[PDB]
Amino acid sequence: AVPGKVIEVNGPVAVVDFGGVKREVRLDLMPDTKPGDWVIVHTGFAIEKLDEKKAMEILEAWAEVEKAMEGF
Amino acid sequence: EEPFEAYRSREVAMKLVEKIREEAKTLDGEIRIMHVCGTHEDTVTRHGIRSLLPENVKVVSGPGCPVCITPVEDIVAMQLIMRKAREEGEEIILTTFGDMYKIPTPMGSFADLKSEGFDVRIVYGIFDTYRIAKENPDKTVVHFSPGFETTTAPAAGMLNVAAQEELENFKIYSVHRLTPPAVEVLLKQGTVFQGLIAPGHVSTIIGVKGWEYLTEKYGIPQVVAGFEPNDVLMAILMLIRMYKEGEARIINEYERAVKYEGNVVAQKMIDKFFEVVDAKWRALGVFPKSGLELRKEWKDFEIRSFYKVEVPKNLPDLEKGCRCGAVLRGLALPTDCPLFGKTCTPRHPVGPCMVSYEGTCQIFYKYGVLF
Ligand code: SF4
Repeated sequence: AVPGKVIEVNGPVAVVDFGGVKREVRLDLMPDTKPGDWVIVHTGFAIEKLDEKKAMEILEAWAEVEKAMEGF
Repeated sequence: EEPFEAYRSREVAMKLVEKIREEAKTLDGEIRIMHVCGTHEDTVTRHGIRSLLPENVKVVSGPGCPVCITPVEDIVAMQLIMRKAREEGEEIILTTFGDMYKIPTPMGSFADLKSEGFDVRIVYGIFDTYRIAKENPDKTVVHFSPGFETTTAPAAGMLNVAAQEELENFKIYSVHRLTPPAVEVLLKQGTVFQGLIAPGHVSTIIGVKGWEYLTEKYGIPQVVAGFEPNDVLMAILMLIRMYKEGEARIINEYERAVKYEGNVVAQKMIDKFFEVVDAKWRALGVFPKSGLELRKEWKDFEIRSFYKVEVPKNLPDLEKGCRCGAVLRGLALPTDCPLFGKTCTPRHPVGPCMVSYEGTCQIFYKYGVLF
């Protein structure tokens, strides 16, 4: 199970790049998918997005609260 | 470069393994952790995680293999429908996943159906079946559809598109299954585990919300986990701490891919076309409210709505000697099977657990586990 980068979006179909291999993926379960998005694909369908930016933000937010509650 | 490198760093895996060991030292007894996902078992066996773990920490493999548990009755039934269709002049194109294609039954497999002259095509997803239906209006195209929530969602989506366009030569033989109800049953029938590694991809669909009742009702700690070895190692570490601190909650270690609410679009699509029913689980028995069938309003999308066949009674779920039932229940590993690696191999398999891509037996064989 490898993630892919959306390089093309045309209606309910996207072109996803998995390590240099590009395949067409159905977007019915992730309608707001757009070029640049990183998605998890299962049996030809994108089932969820991967946002490292978001994840890093939540982490930093959490650290900031703990750092502040502890004394730094 | 794929985002989230930290989750696949070997150096991180080493620290996690070391951390797990420390926590285990101060563990009073033995902790038994179960997962119900073939992809998790693949990660675990491929990276030798069971070896890296303390003696008092065991990883049990549940029934996380949708093809393995597809009942024999349904496979044979699909075969009889293919024969009856031809006899009645209607020609059918049958699609199936690669492993289901070779799944054995006491009366033959879909591969045998092929060799007898039927159009049986191997596909990677329901969208393939769809195109095939498009390209062959003169033929009834049916996909033998097995799968847990992650595979049922794309089926639901495709059915939605077909119903809009009113495609009429696009059917499916529904043998979809639900995962949580199976965990509940295993819990009640004797499989002992103190913590659960909830399936990451299934959780993408049903969310953390879909697993919460198991914790509220049985007080068992859970961790929704991804599929990188660090995801699993992290989940194991977290389950140990919760077990030691006497906590009973669900932690979403796979936060980056799983929303608490899950995928609502997918959920509604599934609820629109499918309804929950009691269902059989090959080699395990009948699990209440664990299967999916098309609602009456959509009977026309189920191939069985068009052909009544009678499957011979008393077909055994497994060949004599196969312990796939014990393996699926987490009560035994493939190495605890006398046939494993001798009589039974991917090449000449005895049970479904060895044929399936997600099968624990195939996974053990593939990675040279001789144990
Ligand atoms: S090795 Fe074969 S025969 Fe033993 S349980 Fe696994 S599939 Fe069944």
